[PDB]
Amino acid sequence: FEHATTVPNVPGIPYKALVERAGYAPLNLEITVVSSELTPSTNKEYVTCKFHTVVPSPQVKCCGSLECKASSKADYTCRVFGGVYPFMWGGAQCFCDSENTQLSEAYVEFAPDCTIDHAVALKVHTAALKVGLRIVYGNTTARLDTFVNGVTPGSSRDLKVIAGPISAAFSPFDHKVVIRKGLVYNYDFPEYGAMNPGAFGDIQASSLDATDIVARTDIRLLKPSVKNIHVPYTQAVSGYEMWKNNSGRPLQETAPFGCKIEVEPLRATNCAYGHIPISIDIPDAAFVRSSESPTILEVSCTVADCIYSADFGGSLTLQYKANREGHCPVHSHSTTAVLKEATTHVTATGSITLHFSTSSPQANFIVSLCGKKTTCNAECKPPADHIIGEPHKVDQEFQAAVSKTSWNWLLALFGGASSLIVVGLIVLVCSSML
Amino acid sequence: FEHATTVPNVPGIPYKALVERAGYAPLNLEITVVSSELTPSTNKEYVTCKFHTVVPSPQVKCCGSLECKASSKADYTCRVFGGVYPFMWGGAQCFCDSENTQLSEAYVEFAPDCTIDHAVALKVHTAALKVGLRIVYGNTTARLDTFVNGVTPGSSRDLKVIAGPISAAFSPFDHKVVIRKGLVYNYDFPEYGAMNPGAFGDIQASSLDATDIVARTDIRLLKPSVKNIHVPYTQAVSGYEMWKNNSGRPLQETAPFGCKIEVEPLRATNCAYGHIPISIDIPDAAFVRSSESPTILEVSCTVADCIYSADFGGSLTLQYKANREGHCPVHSHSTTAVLKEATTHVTATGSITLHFSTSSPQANFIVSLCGKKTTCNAECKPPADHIIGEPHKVDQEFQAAVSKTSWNWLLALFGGASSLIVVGLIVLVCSSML
Ligand SMILES: *[C@@H]1O[C@H](CO)[C@@H](O)[C@H](O)[C@H]1NC(C)=O
Ligand SMILES: *[C@@H]1O[C@H](CO)[C@@H](O)[C@H](O)[C@H]1NC(C)=O
Ligand SMILES: *[C@@H]1O[C@H](CO)[C@@H](O)[C@H](O)[C@H]1NC(C)=O
Ligand SMILES: *[C@@H]1O[C@H](CO)[C@@H](O)[C@H](O)[C@H]1NC(C)=O
Repeated sequence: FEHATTVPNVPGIPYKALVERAGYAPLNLEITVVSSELTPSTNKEYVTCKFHTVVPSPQVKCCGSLECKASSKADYTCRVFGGVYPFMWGGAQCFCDSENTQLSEAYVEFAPDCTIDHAVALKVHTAALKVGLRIVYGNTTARLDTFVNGVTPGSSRDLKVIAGPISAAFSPFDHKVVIRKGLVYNYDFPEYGAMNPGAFGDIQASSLDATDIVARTDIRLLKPSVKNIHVPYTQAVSGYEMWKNNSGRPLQETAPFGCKIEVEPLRATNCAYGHIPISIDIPDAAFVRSSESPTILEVSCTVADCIYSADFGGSLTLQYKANREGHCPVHSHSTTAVLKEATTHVTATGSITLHFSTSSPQANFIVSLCGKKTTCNAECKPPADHIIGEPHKVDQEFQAAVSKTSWNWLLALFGGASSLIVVGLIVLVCSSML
Repeated sequence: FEHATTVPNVPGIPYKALVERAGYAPLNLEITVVSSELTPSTNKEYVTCKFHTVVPSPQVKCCGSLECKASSKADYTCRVFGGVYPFMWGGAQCFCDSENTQLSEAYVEFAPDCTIDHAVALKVHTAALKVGLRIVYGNTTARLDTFVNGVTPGSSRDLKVIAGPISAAFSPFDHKVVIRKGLVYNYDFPEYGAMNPGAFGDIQASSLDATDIVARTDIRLLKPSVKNIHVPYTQAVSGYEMWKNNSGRPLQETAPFGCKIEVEPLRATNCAYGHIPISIDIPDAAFVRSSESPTILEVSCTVADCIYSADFGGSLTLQYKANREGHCPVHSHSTTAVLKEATTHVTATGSITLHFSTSSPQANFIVSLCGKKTTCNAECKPPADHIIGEPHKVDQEFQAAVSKTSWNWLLALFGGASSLIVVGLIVLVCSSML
């Protein structure tokens, strides 16, 4: 037998269902989303960190003018100064006091402590959720991990589970993200080659140890104003440091739908943003014949102090009478109230209490003790507590959320208005035929 | 100096331009696309090959029965055979001739030659184009590589050029591709875990050496008929070899805009499909003063035997009245005709010749001989050769594709009909005032 149903993406919060077969007994169906993960397909655009702005020794030639050729090093800024008189310790460094040439060289490199402190720029594509499911059908508890794609038959034991395509995906990661020390940022980093100075991506490379290092940080070499040797240079502030100053908050503190963000690999776990269409191929071994199932005669609901809340507020007792011994499932067919229990060992002519939760002010739903569908009615008071530490077990649907007294009052006013309108029109009609 | 232009994406057939400042004279601009490549972002979604379907030794236990536990091996299928009596060399194997048990196991595994004969199933996303550009200005020729995103400063030794966003990338690779032995295919392979027997992807892994191999080939174990110790099994045929049977043609042979597909990395080179906006910053070291540039006083043009074709057919001769020896550029200011040469040596009051190609029967265009403009008129013939081995240097527009003689006849008829209608209406006007 194949049962196709729809489960909310909330972690925990067990989902009830009834499996009714024409040739077998109804079966309790439990579906719990124990965990989920939204893993995007990512690629490494580049990696960046603080630079080193290492400066080589100046090249001095005296009565001779020399030029410097191009180099493949990042930020290869090279300047030529004439008329310099270099002077280290001991004495003047050379001769030709009026005619010299000092060559000053500058090029950036990754800082030595960039193996730890480095930001990797990733491009994020579409993400496919992988859901961890637990099914407690017919005293058989199967734990499985399956992909939400609609084509993958991934399940354990003889059970088979296909999770259909998700109702809607929101992609918490933007198309460009930045990962640093386990922190994820939705930052629009510049592309490879596109390199603003003094901001993020000022120095780039394909890998940390890659020799193809590129940068466009503004290095300006200046003429030495003191009669010594050195390379005076003005440089833009490190854009990695400026980004770390103004990084904002990581995605772990701003992800919608309560997504908990991890890296290696990048993923969003324990999200809740929609409904999974799931098809389950239940084995025939767990199914029990209707002849062996106790066919129950008559039941009735009597509710005791129901409170509509996120908690299991409300305990109703069922008055039943059954032909023989044996257990049978319980289920609430309405999508408004949920029942805590799933199987009771009913015996004969007694009463069993069950705790239930609901959201609507009025509790009209269907209890299916041994499959005996019975409509149950109750009046529930608003909860006294304001904030609760556990999530709601059912979503409002805005048709039963209107209370019975309010429903009756609205239909009373519209019925009275329509009645006076119709009697006005029929007075017009009978005056017209006169 | 920022010059904005829009060059064709076609490799070869170089693009001519004239850059003219207010006061630093005209200068040539020779923009050549020597190479291009589309390198899309891909991720390994699985790898597949033939399976070995290694069958382990049977486990025969007697005077009893045993069951086998499920394993994590790829496509594990195990069965229990009752009432066997094996005969390998030496006679019967054990006691309870009527009560025996044979345990048969079967699982698949990559073939020993899967290191080469393997198909990598990849998901492909949007691609970024990268151009090799040969830019000639003055006497300087520079070769330089630029990404096509409008943001990346592709630079020569001294040049700053930006390749703007492409008109419309066509993406020859679909969302799913398969790479085998250097041949790529646009194949809609099943996802991870979505195995089916007798089709591509029936065995899957993240790598050739990955232990987590999963497969769902239709394998079944059968009861042995002859009383020996073999394991009779029957399995569905390998969908890898079935896919190689009818893979169709690779993308190297079936690709729009006819461009060469390579692997490692997966790229599409020399794809002529559009127009690249180019904003180039010409250095001022080549912008000569207008006074030093030898200007001309009187310019006249003629043309002999214009043949419109992809080849540079047509010789156009200019009579000039220059005042100084030197050289200065030439350019055609029509999108319909393009000149062969860029700069011409000019002495004084002489005659020069140029070659050009056009796609219109009429050649009504503008030659800018060394600063100023001069119009030229012609009537070009269709070429004798039906097929030429080189692409066209210009496109076709509806205004130029109609010949001057045909333009005359068509407007002669249209204007005759229109003026005939207007003269009918004015005869109506003079009759109505009567
Ligand atoms: C299912 O579980 C209940 C509670 O443990 C047990 O008493 C009952 O016999 C079980 N039903 C079957 C059919 O095994
Ligand atoms: C950024 O740096 C400035 C100093 O320039 C400092 O005052 C400030 O706290 C830093 N952080 C933010 C978020 O502005
Ligand atoms: C370019 O070269 C020509 C001849 O090749 C020479 O006469 C001239 O000096 C050069 N002009 C410029 C502007 O570089
Ligand atoms: C497929 O393999 C069969 C052999 O069974 C062969 O006859 C046939 O030509 C192959 N190709 C196609 C397209 O069927």
